[PDB]
Amino acid sequence: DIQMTQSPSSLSASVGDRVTITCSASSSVTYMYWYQQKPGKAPKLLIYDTSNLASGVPSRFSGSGSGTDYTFTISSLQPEDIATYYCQQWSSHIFTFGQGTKVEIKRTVAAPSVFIFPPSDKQLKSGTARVVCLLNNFYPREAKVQWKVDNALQSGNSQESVTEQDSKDSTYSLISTLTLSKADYEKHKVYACEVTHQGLSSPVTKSFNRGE
Amino acid sequence: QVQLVQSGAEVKKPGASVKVSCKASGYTFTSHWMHWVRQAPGQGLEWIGEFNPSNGRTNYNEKFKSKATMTVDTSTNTAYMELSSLRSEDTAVYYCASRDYDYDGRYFDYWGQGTLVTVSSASTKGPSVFPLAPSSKSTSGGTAALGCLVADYFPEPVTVSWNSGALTSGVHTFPAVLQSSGLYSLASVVTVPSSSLGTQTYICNVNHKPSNTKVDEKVEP
Repeated sequence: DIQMTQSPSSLSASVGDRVTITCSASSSVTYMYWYQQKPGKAPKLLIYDTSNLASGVPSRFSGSGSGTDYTFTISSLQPEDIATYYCQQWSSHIFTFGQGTKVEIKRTVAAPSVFIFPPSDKQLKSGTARVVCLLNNFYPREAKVQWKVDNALQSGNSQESVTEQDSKDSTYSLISTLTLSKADYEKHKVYACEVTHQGLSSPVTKSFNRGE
Repeated sequence: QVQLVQSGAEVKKPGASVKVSCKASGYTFTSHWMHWVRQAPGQGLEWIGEFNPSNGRTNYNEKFKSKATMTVDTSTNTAYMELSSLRSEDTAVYYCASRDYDYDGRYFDYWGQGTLVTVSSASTKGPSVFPLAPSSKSTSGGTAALGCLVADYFPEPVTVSWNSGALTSGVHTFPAVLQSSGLYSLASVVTVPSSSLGTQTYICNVNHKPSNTKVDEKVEP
């Protein structure tokens, strides 16, 4: 049985950089393959038999081998190349995969565009108010959202989720939801999300008054 | 065109079994080996085994020999993988893939969309869907944001499309968040021109296969 070590676990690079991933095997492998996987999608074959390009795969992708050491190279990293890459070997009737390498893209600073969504009548009829703050298309990934209700900082009543990096523009988006009972919602007037990010010189507040 | 279409996501109580299917089209089914691959959410990729539809030959990962049974039905061009004695750690996406060399020497490699199997004693629950309307509070420089919140479902996954897949530019469908309760919620949003909110129609199409829930919600200004 063949053990393999894939490195690095993750890397970040600029558009046009040469990216190199290595797969080191315990014993000589019969066949080496390289797969690319984007989040939510199936793996896609890029390289078979160490160095043969799968059909329709761009020429910037290549593979090589030197004993038990196998390399995969992207000669000029493109925004659409962000993915997790896996080596897969076959020997003696067994396929095994490497641990994967997540390849990320660096790009210029982009401040978020901020949007706020007051709870609908449909929501309030259900007994719960979910106030939604969206931060769209920003870079880098690090952002901070604070919720304020009548200028009082909230704690313990929000949730947030961040997207994977975008394959076209290399940005992220983030959604934050403040959840209150209908009764609690109706006790206050001003609902605000305050956003801090590297592209902003001071926090940006998006707000509304309940009932308008 | 080569297509491999897998059966829908499922939830299963511990100790149960599940049989996942993979329907092939666009090629001669018996001409290629069918593979099964596991990826638990968030152990990478593991190879389960392969089944040769031309002769019935199988090769398994020893790890899965007791767990998995691969079969085919050549009359319907369908491959199956049955998982028995399900436990929590069997929660994963399962892929089928047709992979091998042609006689000429080119490598044939195509994959199904994956099937998420969740092993849980918790009850399946369908989501509530709430439109997030475009308004003056969700505009930015001639663009409007709008969306749908898909609240309180179990287990994963929910999928969301817009206008039956005709609207994909500017869509962000976010990873689900785990609620205190153990349910999930997710949101999907899209940005569109603010100028044409009066003339275009935006419908979010929400699917949650474990509860066989399919909902289309018009999101109006």
